[PDB]
Parts: sequence; structure tokens; C-alpha cells
Amino acid sequence: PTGLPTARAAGCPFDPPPGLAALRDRAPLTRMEFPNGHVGWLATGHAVVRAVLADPRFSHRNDRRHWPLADIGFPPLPGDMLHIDPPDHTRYRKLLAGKFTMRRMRRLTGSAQEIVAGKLDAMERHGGPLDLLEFFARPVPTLMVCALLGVPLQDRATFHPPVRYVEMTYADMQEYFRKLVAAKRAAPADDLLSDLTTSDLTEDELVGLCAVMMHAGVDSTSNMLALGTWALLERPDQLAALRERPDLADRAVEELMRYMSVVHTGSRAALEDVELAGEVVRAGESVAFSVQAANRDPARFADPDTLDIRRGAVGHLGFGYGVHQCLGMQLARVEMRVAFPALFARFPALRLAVPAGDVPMRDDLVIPYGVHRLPVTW
Ligand code: HEM
Repeated sequence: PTGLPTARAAGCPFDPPPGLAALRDRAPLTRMEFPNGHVGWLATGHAVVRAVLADPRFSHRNDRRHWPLADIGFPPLPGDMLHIDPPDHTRYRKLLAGKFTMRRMRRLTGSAQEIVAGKLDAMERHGGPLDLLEFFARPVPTLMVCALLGVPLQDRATFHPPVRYVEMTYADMQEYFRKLVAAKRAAPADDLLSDLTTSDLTEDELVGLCAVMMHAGVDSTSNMLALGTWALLERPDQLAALRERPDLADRAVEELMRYMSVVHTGSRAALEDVELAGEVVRAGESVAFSVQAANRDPARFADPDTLDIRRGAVGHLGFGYGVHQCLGMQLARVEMRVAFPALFARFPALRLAVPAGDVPMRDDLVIPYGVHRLPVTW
């Protein structure tokens, strides 16, 4: 019956569409008509979203689910583990999870510090005003994925717009990574891609995984760096707390993840009848889920609509949950824990360079949410 509430409020860039809260607080699982007319369900409560995301009976194949944000489904491509179901998905997870632990990703902390440092240096040389996305929020996570995969230093510039060029397609990236995989097979190094050349993945699977990673590790991270910097610079009291207690970086990253919920909406399809929140979701029905509503659920978080880095903690669903929990979440944490405090240590008076209403927001249906540019000065 209901449609998905998607309209953001004009003075409130960080908060969810107003209609979600009253829906969630009344019926955290409810019937929903999708943009294409499919009648499925909408999960907005934190517990019900977790139950959807943890249950392997829920498919993420694009030829099984209906998309909740557009009125529009093909089988998954090699390497696109987010849209592959068990048991193939389980093969990717068993191979990759142990390579993506915090203990392994913390070994890239120095790389993250130096990537961050280099982009801060180029910002100061240019001077304000400038676009934080072009100078910092997009190149930092791009160079981080390049470091993770061991992309040659002299090739990395092909993967992001020049800081002041052809934007690579998926096919362009597959061609590049086919060559790089062959090179690492012949001459291994201490990096993830070299390590994976000894696995059972086919060339097509490994090349697809790399091309996916260059988007999966970049788009959301970039928009988190932009939105999180904007939110922090409006809260000088929280910046003071982070300056005085730099150990608060870890909590601040979790609280920003919860508050921003940039991967705001998704869906899954039932592979068989599933009891969910007192209802039977029948085989073939899609359940849309709202990460952003779940991350503001008062059933789960005190004062959910207040941003307070001092109480930041794991438990939010900003990296997903369960079957397809974000593989890169520990790397994302390492890079954001470096980046947010470093930006304000170098530019303590960082602030917007335009009226807040002039910041160009992404359209309400785009995922991830974020901004197209973030003009800043200092
Ligand atoms: C702050 C930055 C990031 C956010 C907000 C984010 C968010 C997410 C979310 C919400 C999902 C699950 C989507 C769903 O359930 O439909 C996911 C999956 C995934 N992410 Fe991330 N991610 C980020 C960074 C990264 C990075 C840095 C990498 C790689 C280096 C990465 C790789 C992946 C992969 C491979 C999956 C699929 C995992 C699976 O299917 O088992 N992510 N991410």
C-alpha cells in the first residue's frame, strides 16, 4: 500500500526523509508498492532490517529482487559478490574475510596517513576555496584501494579525476586488471591482489572483483568523508572533544556512519517463504530495507537524531549486516579514522566556502547519498 518516503527536508541535509520515522515507529515491517508496481514489503526498524540482512533465505540477485528506488534484472557478473547468493557467495566470503580483518587492514594505516598527508599538502598549496571532493574525499579512498590491491604507483592516476582524463568504464577496468593480474602472477608482491593470484578464483572472477572494488571502496567512502567533514565543522564543540581526546576518532567514525547512512536503502527477495516480524513474506516477494531509518530507530539508539561522537559505537547498519556485511568495512574505518582528525588538525578553521543551501546534494534516489561538490575554505 504505502510507497517508500524519499523526500529529504530542505534545511536538514543529514537527516532521513521525514515520513520514515512515523512509519517505522508504527509498523517496522509494512506492505509497500515498489516503483515498478511490485507489491512487496518495507523494513524500517533496526531489528527487522537486521533479520533481513542476516538471513540467507533472502537473495540479493538482481534477477530476483525488485529495486526500491527506480521504476525498472540480470544475473550477477563474475566477481560481484554483493549480488551473488550462497553457495557461490560463501566461497568468496571464506576466501576473502580473513584477508580483510582489522589486524590486516591496520597494516595499511601508514599508507592511509601518507595518502591523506599528500592530499592535505596539495590543498594548502592551492589555497581556499576549493572542492573537498576533487581534492580529498574522492582521491583518498581511490588511492587506498590502489594500495590495497598493489596497483603500480604510476598507474593510479587513471582511476580518479585530476586534482586541478577519461573516466574508466567497468570494461576499461577489467582490461587493466587482466594485465595487472598477469604481472602479479609473474612477480608477486606483499599485497591483496598478488595473494589472490594463488586462489581458486578464475581470471574473470578476480578481474571482476578488482573492478568492483574500485567503485565499492570509493563511492560510499568519498561521500562519508564529504558529509562527515561538513557535519563536524558545524559542531565545533565536537571538534574540540576530538582535538582534546584524539582517541575519540574511532567512536566519531562509527557515529558518523550511523548518522549519515549513505547506503540508505536496498532490497532482497525471499527465496522461500520466510516468517519476518510476525508476517509471512512469500517466496518471490521483495523486502525493501531502510538502513537510514534503522540507524535512527529509538528502539535501538538513545536520542537517535542527535549526532554525538562521544557515544559513537558499533551496532549501526551503515556497513550492512549479516550475509553481505561490507567486506571493506575495516579498511574504511582505518582510512576514516586517519582522515577526519587530520583534516581538522591541518585546517582547524575549515568551513564551507558557500551558503549551505548552495551545496549541490545528490538527488533523493541516488545511492549512496552525498554531495556532488563541497566547496570549503580555511
Ligand atoms: C564508508 C565506506 C563504506 C560504506 C558506507 C560501505 C557500505 C557497504 C554496505 C551497506 C554494504 C552492504 C549492502 C547491502 O547489504 O545491500 C557493503 C558491501 C560491500 N562493500 Fe562496502 N562500504 C564502504 C567501504 C568499502 C570499502 C573500502 C570496500 C573495499 C575495499 C568495500 C567493499 C564491499 C564489498 C566487497 C561488499 C559486498 C560484501 C558481500 O557481498 O559479502 N566497501 N558496503
